[PDB]
Amino acid sequence: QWYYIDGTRPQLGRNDPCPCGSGKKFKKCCGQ
Amino acid sequence: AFRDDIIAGFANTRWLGLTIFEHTWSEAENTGYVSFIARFSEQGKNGAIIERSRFIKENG
Amino acid sequence: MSQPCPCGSADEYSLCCGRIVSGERVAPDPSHLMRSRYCAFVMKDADYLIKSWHPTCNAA
Repeated sequence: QWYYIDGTRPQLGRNDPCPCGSGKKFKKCCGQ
Repeated sequence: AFRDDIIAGFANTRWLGLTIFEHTWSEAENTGYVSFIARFSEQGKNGAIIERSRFIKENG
Repeated sequence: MSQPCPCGSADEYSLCCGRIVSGERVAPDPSHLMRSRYCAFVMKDADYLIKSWHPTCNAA
């Protein structure tokens, strides 16, 4: 059985392809 | 302990979607990770959580 | 008409995250657990969030 414990905010640059898949940059899609 | 913290957090956020973009786990570690974007709105403003949560295995 | 999982998985809720929240199916990996806790936030199910929090955090 799995349990949630903690988390971190992964490092992702502002110009990289947004993980949202929107094609746009990170500082454009969802990481303003 | 948290229980009322948890209920109280319900009134404040409206969730709008979950996108998982990375996932790893391993039996030998009893650990895994899930990276995700969780979109929401609070008091009428859109925002997005980007986070890599860590999970661990106990029993089974 | 029916009820695609707020998972975002395009499965019926009762066959995606709902089986896990109900206690009927153990979550097979961290990705499924993450999805099911996101559902519990959407569905404002504080008891499932408590139950899927690691015991040392004392979520109750």
